[PDB]
Amino acid sequence: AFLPSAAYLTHQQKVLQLYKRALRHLESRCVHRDKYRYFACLLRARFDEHKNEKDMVKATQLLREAEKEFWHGQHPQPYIFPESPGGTSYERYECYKVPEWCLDDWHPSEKAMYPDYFAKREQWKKLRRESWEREVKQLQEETPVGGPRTEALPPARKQGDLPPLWWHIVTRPRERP
Amino acid sequence: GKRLFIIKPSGFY
Amino acid sequence: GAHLARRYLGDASVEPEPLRMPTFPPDYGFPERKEREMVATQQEMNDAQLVLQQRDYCAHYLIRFLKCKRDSFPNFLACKHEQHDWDYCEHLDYVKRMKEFERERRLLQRKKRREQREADMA
Amino acid sequence: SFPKYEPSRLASLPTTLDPAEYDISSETRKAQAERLAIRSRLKREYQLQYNDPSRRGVVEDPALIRWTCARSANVYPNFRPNTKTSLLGALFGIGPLIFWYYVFKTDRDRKEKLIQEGKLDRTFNISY
Amino acid sequence: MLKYIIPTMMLMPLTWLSKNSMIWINTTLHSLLISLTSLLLLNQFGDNSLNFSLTFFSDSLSTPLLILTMWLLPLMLMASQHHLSKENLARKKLFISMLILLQLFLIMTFTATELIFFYIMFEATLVPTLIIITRWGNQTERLNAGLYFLFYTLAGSLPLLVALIYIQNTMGSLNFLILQYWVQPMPNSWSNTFMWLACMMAFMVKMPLYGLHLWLPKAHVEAPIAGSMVLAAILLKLGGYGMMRITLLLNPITDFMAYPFIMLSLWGMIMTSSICLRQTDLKSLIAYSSVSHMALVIVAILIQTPWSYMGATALMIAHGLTSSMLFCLANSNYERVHSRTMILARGLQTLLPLMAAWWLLASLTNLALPPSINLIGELFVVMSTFSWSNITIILMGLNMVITALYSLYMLITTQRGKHTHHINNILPSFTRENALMSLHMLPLLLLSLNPKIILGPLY
Amino acid sequence: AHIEPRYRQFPQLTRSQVIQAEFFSATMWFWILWRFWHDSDAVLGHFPYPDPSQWTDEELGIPPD
Amino acid sequence: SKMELPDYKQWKIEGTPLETVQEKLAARGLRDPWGRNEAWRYMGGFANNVSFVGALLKGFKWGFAAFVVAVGAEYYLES
Amino acid sequence: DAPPLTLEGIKDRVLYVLKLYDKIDPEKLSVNSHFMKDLGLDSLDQVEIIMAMEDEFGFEIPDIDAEKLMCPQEIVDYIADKKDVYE
Amino acid sequence: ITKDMLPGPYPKTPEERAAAAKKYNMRVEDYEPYPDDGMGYGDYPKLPDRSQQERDPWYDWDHPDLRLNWGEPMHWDLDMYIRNRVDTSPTPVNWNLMCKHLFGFVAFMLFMFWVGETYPTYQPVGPKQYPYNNLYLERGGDPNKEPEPVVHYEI
Amino acid sequence: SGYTPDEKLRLQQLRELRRRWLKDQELSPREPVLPPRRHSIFAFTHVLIPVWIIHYYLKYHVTTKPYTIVEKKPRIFPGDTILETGEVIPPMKEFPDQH
Ligand SMILES: CCCCCCCCCCCCCCCCCC(=O)OC[C@H](COP(=O)([O-])OC[C@H](O)COP(=O)([O-])OC[C@H](COC(=O)CCCCCCCCCCCCCCCCC)OC(=O)CCCCCCCCCCCCCCCCC)OC(=O)CCCCCCCCCCCCCCCCC
Ligand SMILES: CCCCCCCCCCCCCCCCCC(=O)OC[C@H](COP(=O)([O-])OCC[N+](C)(C)C)OC(=O)CCCCCCCCCCCCCCCCC
Ligand SMILES: CCCCCCCCCCCCCCCCCC(=O)OC[C@H](COP(=O)(O)OCCN)OC(=O)CCCCCCCCCCCCCCCCC
Ligand SMILES: *C(=O)CCCCCCCCCCCCC
Repeated sequence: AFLPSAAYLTHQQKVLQLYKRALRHLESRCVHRDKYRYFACLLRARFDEHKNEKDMVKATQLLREAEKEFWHGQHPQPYIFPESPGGTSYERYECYKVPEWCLDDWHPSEKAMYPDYFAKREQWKKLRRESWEREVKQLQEETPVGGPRTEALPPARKQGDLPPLWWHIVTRPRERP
Repeated sequence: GKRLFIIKPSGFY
Repeated sequence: GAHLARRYLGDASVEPEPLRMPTFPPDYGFPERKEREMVATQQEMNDAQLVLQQRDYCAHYLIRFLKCKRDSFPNFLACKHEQHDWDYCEHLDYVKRMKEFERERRLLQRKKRREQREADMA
Repeated sequence: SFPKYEPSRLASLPTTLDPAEYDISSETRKAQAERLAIRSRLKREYQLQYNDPSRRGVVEDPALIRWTCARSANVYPNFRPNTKTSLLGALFGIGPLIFWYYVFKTDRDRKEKLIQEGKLDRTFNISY
Repeated sequence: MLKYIIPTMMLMPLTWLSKNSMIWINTTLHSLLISLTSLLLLNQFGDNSLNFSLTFFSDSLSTPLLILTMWLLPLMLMASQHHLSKENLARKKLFISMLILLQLFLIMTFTATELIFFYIMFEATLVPTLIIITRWGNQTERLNAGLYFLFYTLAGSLPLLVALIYIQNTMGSLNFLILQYWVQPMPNSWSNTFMWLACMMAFMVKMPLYGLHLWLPKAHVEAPIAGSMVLAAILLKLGGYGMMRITLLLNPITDFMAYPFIMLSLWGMIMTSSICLRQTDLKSLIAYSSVSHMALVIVAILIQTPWSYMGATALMIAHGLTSSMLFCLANSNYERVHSRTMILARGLQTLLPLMAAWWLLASLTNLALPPSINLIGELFVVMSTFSWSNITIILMGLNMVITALYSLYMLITTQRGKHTHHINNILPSFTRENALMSLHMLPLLLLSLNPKIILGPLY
Repeated sequence: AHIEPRYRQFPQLTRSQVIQAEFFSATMWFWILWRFWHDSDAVLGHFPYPDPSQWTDEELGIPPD
Repeated sequence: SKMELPDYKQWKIEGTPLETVQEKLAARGLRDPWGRNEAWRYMGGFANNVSFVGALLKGFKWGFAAFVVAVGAEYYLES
Repeated sequence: DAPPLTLEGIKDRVLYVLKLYDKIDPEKLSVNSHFMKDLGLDSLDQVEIIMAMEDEFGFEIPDIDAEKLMCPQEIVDYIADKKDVYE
Repeated sequence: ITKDMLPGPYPKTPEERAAAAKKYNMRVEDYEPYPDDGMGYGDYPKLPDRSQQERDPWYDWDHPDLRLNWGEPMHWDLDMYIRNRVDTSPTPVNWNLMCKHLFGFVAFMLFMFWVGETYPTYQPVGPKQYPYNNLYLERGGDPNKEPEPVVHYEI
Repeated sequence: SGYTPDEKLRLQQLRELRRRWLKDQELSPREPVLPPRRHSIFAFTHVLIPVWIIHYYLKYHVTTKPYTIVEKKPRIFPGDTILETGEVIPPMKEFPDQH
């Protein structure tokens, strides 16, 4: 439906995502660990019954009525992990995730308070600006004509090169800044 | 031990 | 709360309406009925700054309790007896209100039996 | 069996209950792959500018500029006065004006009549 | 008044004889000295106005508008010196000359004893404003903006001219002091109906009236920052000042001529405030909020009670300071991201916290947080309109809901949430920028300590 | 010494938090029992509620006719 | 620094309600593979927690003892 | 509060949860044991392993990431990347 | 930015529809403009009218708080469908059934408050008795006038 | 099936660079290099000087004006003695005792 690498979900991926959603909603309905553990084994037994189904039309039909089964039997307030989307602590620390480029705008009196940090920051900046042209020419010699098909990026292929488009993955803020 | 640098904008100005 | 069921589910002609009662004269059934005696002077409970809800026929025990409560500070547990005297006289006032309600209910029963006897006789 | 989900304007149909989610036909695979190709091209075009060390500024999005231009400046060149726009422009443009005119006029005529007949209690009203 | 007119004119040789590096410093310094001097106009009396000469007077209506006008010029110079840094030196001096000339026309617009001299200064303000918008505005649309601003005004104001000259032929004078004692009642007729429209529609355009407001979200948006500051803070208030002077002559016909316009204002502040909920351009949102705030001043002047005039002049001063500060805040983000799209640069409190505090205070004054003079003017107008008709509280109170909703949405979109990743040119706030915000916000908050000087002639 | 975290087992308890928790639980039950011993009428009733059917017609003034 | 985890072999589901769960699953031909992962919740210091009336009556014993001591104290102090 | 995670601690806890799983014998398990090719597990078993990892460390692994964690070392590297360990 | 990347008039010929689909960075088979009824939309695409809350939150969005990529055509009401605002997400209970249950609960409670107002509870007591002509001077009665005597008796 | 070998290699290289970046966020033992820089003073500065200022303001500026501090008149009971007059308030009438 919407994925960065794949254009779709396969049938096997849909079955596994239904199985995980159904177990999480069953754990929300079935709060206690032994009671959840019993009904989770029963749900695994319901998933193992039609596991060796070769007819893909029959399997798609079973998946579709199993989604109707889930939509009838879901919890109205399922458990959400706190940093997970919809959680009570989700995107809580984004106000503290200052991007690294703001350190370029510091005054020299407050850069002098951290001499070794900024001396070590400048060699990261030097590494990034000497890696940039090599990784651009890596991307354009490896992307096919008409543009990239998927959003997957290649690794570094030579000894000495960095992976293309690495800086905002590496220098991203911490989850607890 | 293991004090971490806190990235913050410039508070000088 | 049986009177609610007797007024709402039964007949309302024999049950006293609370918003307009007594509907009978106070001397109707009483030879030489005496008035309620007010102990606290109107100026006394004016100077004691009582709430107008509290200036009823038993405000004198309230004035005694408030004078105790002022004079026994900081011992705020030291006027249980004056408070109980005021609470007991309020209890007696509420019992008098219950007696007025039961009096009006029995007189409406008397009027019901009177009109039924008049209908059956003549 | 189970109560069928009835989608509304403000409560859409789930992805897992949509019948077109289970289309395995080759034309839907081509459409999904072509959408992935457009999104990957826009993604690469964005993050080649986003990861540039020499760049210091705003990576301009022509989609955002295009949206803000459509919301403001393209509206009157694409307006045609017809039955729909005239009947909506007069219902929502002068309709409430007539409504609040008659409400406030009726209220002030009634209040002025009560004051000149000595009926409106205006006893301590000296601030106005 | 000539102790203010002559230093304002002496700012012209001061800007044209200054050294090239000194033209902002010198004009800022001496315009601040003129603004300090402007407090001598607070010699106001409980009965008489301060009547200087045959040509000039100043009561408690014109005095806060004069102090705000003379205060806004140094703040406009501070706001404009950064984006005109690369400008040619003579064009920079011509820009400062247009601001000085606009101050000169405004200070004798508000003090003009006679109404046709009020008309000439009132219309003379158009020419520097038109030049500032069309010459130093940033975009193409400034040219079209300069046409709308020019031609909604004159089409309203040329019937005023005729009307004023008619009063000159009927009363024998257009001295406002003479017209205070020689005013005759204006009865119900068609001649007096179009007399009323000719006296009122130029100021209805200047306020702006809803439905006549369309020049403003082009003129205030396409202007440079000093243009937007003087347009929102001062030039809208020429309409309110002119109404408060001209409705002396329009009684008792106003008591039913006001009914359509009041409707246009009472529903119009519901409309334009709602428009602010869906504005994508931040500067357009601030402009539509100005239309919504001036709708209350229109209602308050048309119902013509003491409480409504006091609320309307307090709301005019308060809106001047608040809207000028909001345009300066939006400009401080525009001078970093070079786009007025409000959804573009987000999460700015993580990057610019003190400027986010200025955004917070300007939003709180925009939504009329008590005890700000914004709330004093707002509340007094609401009291008087409730006395006018008790149902108006609905359209009043609902407005105060929506006014809160667009004020904080503006604050939530630009300051809160996650910062935009690809925007990396968010410089720390300059001392000039925080200074500009404080010179708006600190006098605005200090006026809550003593609001009687901004309550007008019938305090 | 501060509390060291544990894995899959019951945490370390300080003696002080246990004696404070037991002291305030005991203080709650002491206060409930003490006030119930001394007041006993804020819960159970202060004054006897009279029965209106037991009232004679002589004290209510009901002439039998 | 280094945290020493307890031994994994001690987490056995015998004596826990996971044993009852495994019995009721084996009655219908099933088996629970994640029981020993959940077994720590029902063992050790987390086994045998109080009931709800045992939770409300926390401190009732010492509170009643102090009550009896204070009632005897005032009963001797009045005389 | 909130004790910091180490790579050795994450590895110990991942292997601990996998040793408490009855479909994996704890003597054949290593950090590089592929769940399907070495341990002979199902994809449903892999979903349950990732759910036990989520319950262990208290955060959610999304399904686009969970389907690719096919050995304990990939799980340890994922938890290391999402919690920024060895700062 | 330039003129042929700005929005324009409604596309009529299929090659105009194709080039405006190319302009908004989307497929021709997915590009549907708003219907040409003169409301002022032009060639701007009618996107499926979903909130940004319905977007996949685990995807690497270019704008993660907005759940929106760079160059993706924004919905006409994107400022309306932000996550601070109107949510269109699927609900566990159907919309019409939610409206029926909420309206039925509120209407039943208002009806029963009206019923209990018509049939109130009270206690079997008479009215509260106050001395001094029902506290005539205390309630603000003027002392130059004299009320009727309100006399209460023992019972 | 898990990762492709390109995904494994890219995640390994990004992992190494990310852990180098996170290691480079630790401070030196000299950092932050800072520039070179009465027991009951709270009850004196926050209590007693404000009580002095506020008592001066209330005594000589607020209560010198009419109706600025208006106090409810004190509650008078039967049996009280007035300080300003000496007039003893007479007690209440004897109670018709109830219990
Ligand atoms: C004539 C003499 C007068 C003397 C007294 C002064 C009277 C008021 C004048 C104006 C004062 C405003 C100055 C501060 C705010 C602006 C700057 C700022 O944000 O600085 C932060 C900074 C400290 O913060 P930081 O940690 O360094 O960095 C900030 C962070 O980035 C992040 O910042 P942040 O968000 O964490 O913190 C901002 C915070 C944010 O907090 C809020 O926004 C919440 C405020 C609203 C709710 C609470 C208040 C509700 C109303 C009650 C108060 C009024 C009535 C009280 C009376 C009793 C009831 C009637 O604001 C405050 O804490 C400011 C406190 C005062 C707020 C006033 C009301 C503003 C609300 C909007 C209008 C409301 C109506 C108008 C009220 C006018 C009253 C006079 O402050 C300063 O450095 C202050 C500098 C010096 C200020 C001088 C003030 C006077 C200037 C006048 C000069 C001429 C006369 C000489 C007098 C001089 C006296 C010393
Ligand atoms: C911004 C856009 C809208 C602007 C609106 C501006 C005001 C609208 C009304 C203007 C009317 C014309 C000027 C009236 C001056 C009144 C002076 C006076 O003494 O009047 C009484 C006089 C009365 O004549 P008299 O005073 O000589 O007579 C002696 C007195 N009696 C009557 C007793 C014998 O009125 C007139 O002579 C005519 C008044 C109406 C004029 C109609 C023609 C103009 C129509 C409106 C045009 C408005 C602008 C159009 C352009 C729009 C934009 C492109
Ligand atoms: C004594 C009498 C008692 C009477 C009681 C009954 C009267 C009132 C009846 C109900 C009216 C108010 C309720 C409706 C508006 C509520 C708006 C609101 O809270 O929206 C919240 C919404 C998102 O919130 P949510 O989805 O819960 O968040 C989860 C995390 N995403 O957030 C958004 O969508 C943001 C939207 C911002 C813009 C909102 C526009 C609507 C404004 C409505 C104003 C109504 C004014 C009424 C005036 C009445 C005058 C008397
Ligand atoms: C007659 O019934 C008088 C009592 C007040 C009206 C009925 C109140 C019913 C609810 C209170 C009693 C609940 C007992 C569990």
